[PDB]
Amino acid sequence: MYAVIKTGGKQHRVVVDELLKVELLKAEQGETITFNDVLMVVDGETVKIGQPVVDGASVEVEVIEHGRGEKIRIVKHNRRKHYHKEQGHRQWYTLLKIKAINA
Amino acid sequence: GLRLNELSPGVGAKKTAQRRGRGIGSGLGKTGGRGVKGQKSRSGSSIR
Amino acid sequence: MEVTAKLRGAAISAQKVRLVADEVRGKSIERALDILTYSNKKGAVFVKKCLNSAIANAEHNHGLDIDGLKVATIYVDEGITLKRILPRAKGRADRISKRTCHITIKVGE
Amino acid sequence: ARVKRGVQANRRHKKILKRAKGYYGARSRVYRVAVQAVTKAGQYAYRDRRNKKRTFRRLWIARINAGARLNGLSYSRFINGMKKANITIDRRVLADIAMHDAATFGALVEKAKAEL
Amino acid sequence: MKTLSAKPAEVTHDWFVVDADGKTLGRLATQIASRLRGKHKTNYTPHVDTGDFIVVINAEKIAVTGKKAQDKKYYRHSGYPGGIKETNFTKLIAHKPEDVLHKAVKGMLPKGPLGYAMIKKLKLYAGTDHPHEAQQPKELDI
RNA sequence: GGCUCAAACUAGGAGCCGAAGCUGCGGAUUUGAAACUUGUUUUCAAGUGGUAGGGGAGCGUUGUGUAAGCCUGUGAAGGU
RNA sequence: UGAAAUAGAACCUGAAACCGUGUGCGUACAAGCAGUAGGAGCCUCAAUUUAUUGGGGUGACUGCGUACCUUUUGUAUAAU
Ligand SMILES: [Mg+2]
Repeated sequence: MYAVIKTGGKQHRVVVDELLKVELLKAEQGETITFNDVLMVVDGETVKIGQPVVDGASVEVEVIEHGRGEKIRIVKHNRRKHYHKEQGHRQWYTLLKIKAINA
Repeated sequence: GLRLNELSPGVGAKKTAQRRGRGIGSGLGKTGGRGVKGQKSRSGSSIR
Repeated sequence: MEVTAKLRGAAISAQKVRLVADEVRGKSIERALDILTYSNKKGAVFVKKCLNSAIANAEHNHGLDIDGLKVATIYVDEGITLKRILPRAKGRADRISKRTCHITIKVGE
Repeated sequence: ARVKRGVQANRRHKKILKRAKGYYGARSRVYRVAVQAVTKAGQYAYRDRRNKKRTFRRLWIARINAGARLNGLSYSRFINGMKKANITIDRRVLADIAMHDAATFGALVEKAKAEL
Repeated sequence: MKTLSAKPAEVTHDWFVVDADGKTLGRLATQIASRLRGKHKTNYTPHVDTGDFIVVINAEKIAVTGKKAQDKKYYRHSGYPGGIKETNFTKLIAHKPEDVLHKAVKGMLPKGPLGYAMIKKLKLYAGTDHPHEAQQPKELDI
């Protein structure tokens, strides 16, 4: 049992009880989200490929928390041009636990 | 009538001065706004 | 335990004493003493003196059996340099480093 | 009000030398060399954040091409067949399926080949 | 979900035989180079050698089109002044016939340590026989 | 490398690859506009490569006051 | 002896350059600003009902990649 779902402009192949980091979601911690635009469900030797979505199939996830990622130093340097600039970055993510995949 | 600890000059009252030649980020490093090597970039230069 | 001797301030370069130290590192006290007494290098007299002092320390201050001892660790460190002037041709001077070295020896089972 | 620069200069140089840990020779030891190596490392990392998105699509496309040719199709016909079948599976997921689930990728190739 | 690499210990290299008799040199060499690199595998990762072992027989009977048998020249430099040597396709195939296909494939492989590793798997033999019957290579038309 | 009914050329067609371009998702910021309205809130639109150079906002350091305070041998400064 | 002796007289603290010793990993078929983005293996701490994750060290192998300042129309420049 696995499914292909969409979150955050990205696609994820997921299985049940997997912990997945995705782009930050406007969803309270501990709440359950249902994805009803799953792209494929493979629950064994049976393959349901959506064109573009598998109608009826749904993946329920729960929000564990919203965190910030690892700091990245962004360094820009123009040599001989008296130019330098540094910047910090931490990307927000939300962590989802895949609770159920219904084909 | 407040404390000596909590008087403020008010917004716009104070401006920080420019310090030339204190790095790239300040916007006044190296030449200090004088541009490149002519008579005006030199030390005792004036506008006669 | 490990018993130490220090020979701070030997009038010789540590680069020279290091060749001697590399050959006695890890050996038994007897083999190391043989190597040191029959070496032709000046650094061996210093390493032998420091090793003998460490053996005597282990036998007198700690009551160890020197029959089971070994050079557990040895290293040479740079000491203080004496700075001298060397005249050269055409009135030019050079500096001379008269290097000294510190020898640390620890013997143990 | 005389200001001594020692303490701040020390901590400033320690930040750079800390970022230069693991570099060879003077690049992890001496500040004049470490500070250039840190700046160049940041420059490379900035460029390679962009280039890694290209490299991984390169890899996915290679794996998809291999998977499709195992099933009797080329990459450029398989992707066209997916776009004609209205299948929105990304190259990252398609490459994952091709690598780790051969029968499902066979099914996807069958759908694309029926669309052509 | 992450994109995984092939984990060298988990890769197996299969053995195949290619009969070079009457095939075009470059067109056969492209297929051999792809097989040696492992491009036909869905676990292909550029830093891992996932290729196969290609055994090639009848390497002297490889064919070139046009007047390339007499006009394709192989140069080398010895490292000594004026030390540029030239041989022919026909003379090279008379002298060391496995060199022709080895050169074609070596140019088509990556030029580094992994390329050197992956050309080790190319086994060339002039004539109909090869000594690798213990590896049981399967016939591969390519 | 190598290529000859091409892996060349000519004329057409269909696919695909391909950039920091465009789109998607998340975040920041400048200006302007609307409203609990000196960040109080949300939005929206257009922007955000940059030398000389102009403009704006800050960080740290020494010292004075706040401070006969507060911290500190149950461990200050400094070092790592 | 002393609170303290890597406070022992070159004596408070005791940075860096520089030079040793020890441990772990890598390295003797491979070409270049020495990193970076990936990435196998090994080593080590922790969890975990037990070789899977997480942290740390190393980095086989792949892609990309000609220091910095100054001065210039323009510099990897074999210009300073
Ligand atoms: Mg002291």
